Amino acid sequence: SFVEMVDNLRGKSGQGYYVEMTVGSPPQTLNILVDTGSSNFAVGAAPHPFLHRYYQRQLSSTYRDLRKGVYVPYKWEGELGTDLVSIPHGPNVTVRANIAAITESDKFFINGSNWEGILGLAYAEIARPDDSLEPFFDSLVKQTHVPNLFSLQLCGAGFEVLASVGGSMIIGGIDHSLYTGSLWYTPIRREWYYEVIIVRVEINGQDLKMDCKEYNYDKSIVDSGTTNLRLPKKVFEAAVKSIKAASSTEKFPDGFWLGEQLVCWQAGTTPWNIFPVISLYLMGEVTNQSFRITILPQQYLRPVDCYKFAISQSSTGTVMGAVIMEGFYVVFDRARKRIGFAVSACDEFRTAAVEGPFVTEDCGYNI
Ligand SMILES: COc1ccc([C@]2(c3cccc(-c4cccnc4)c3)N=C(N)N(C)C2=O)cc1C
Repeated sequence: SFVEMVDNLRGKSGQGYYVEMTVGSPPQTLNILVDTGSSNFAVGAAPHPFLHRYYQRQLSSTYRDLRKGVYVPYKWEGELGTDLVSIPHGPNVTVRANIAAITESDKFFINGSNWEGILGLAYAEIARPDDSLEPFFDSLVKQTHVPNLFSLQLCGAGFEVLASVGGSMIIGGIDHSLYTGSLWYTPIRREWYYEVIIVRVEINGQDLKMDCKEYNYDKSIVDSGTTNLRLPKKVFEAAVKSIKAASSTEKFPDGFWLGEQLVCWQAGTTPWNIFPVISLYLMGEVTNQSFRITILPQQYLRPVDCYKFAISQSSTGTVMGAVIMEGFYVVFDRARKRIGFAVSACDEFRTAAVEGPFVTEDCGYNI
């Protein structure tokens, strides 16, 4: 049942959400980043200064060598093999999955994140070294009776060390206790990343009035493995302009808007009401319909009372990252090629919202 998967996610603000997994026999316990923005099960498999433990293939009786390497510059590299994998607070199953045993890496692992690997939940098209390497979830679905869908409730922190965050990854279904109101769905435009289409953007109800192709230039994706809302240059600039104006009563250093520095108010004085809400309208399942997800400053200002601006520029399209997902229960409905959003169960004047339908075309940035 899904209840045993509730709160199966932990993390530190800004360092991703991880789920406990085991690999090999006997089970080796590891914390693994839940990442909808990639498609490899890649796990630290050799000593590293940021790793307090790692996957030891030699300790595993069930390890099988694929005698093939993988090199991922962007870096990390490893050796492909398969082994038995389980998620202790997930489905009660064990699957033989591809594992990229990371033997060397540079600026991949995060100091103090408390995770030792990544669970790439996106599609084979973007698996490394190529689409022949079946992703974990594909293996899980093919080998078990787990429904071809998962959902994420990322809860963030809320009110010396980075704030601890929590959440739930529900594998194989939708846990109604994790959300309120209606689930609205936007199509997965193509199965590689979880690519979606944004058709309109508003800041405090004010339309940015851009050609919608701009919102999806050159793609828009939903990525738990990204902290911020990342926006294409033109959209980021229009958004920041609008947010600045909305919060004009209080002026901040441009270093804050650039996501560099933190703004501080002493405990409990943060003027949330000065910052605007942001509404992303996503293409509906029905051609000329859309719906909006509305996020509060409590989502896009992330605690480090000090905060960093969690909206940042992208040259690879829109990325609806953790701070966006944190307002919502997000359903990755792979079976029906669609992604659902609803208000998550996790101030007194505003609330994150999911609302539709709203009236409209050709917003996709073809490829
Ligand atoms: C197959 O190779 C992969 C796999 C995953 C990733 C990353 C990744 C890698 C390491 C750490 C994080 C990370 C850091 C902080 C917060 N939250 C995720 C993300 N996951 C995504 N979504 N992103 C955009 C990435 O950079 C990168 C590469 C190159």
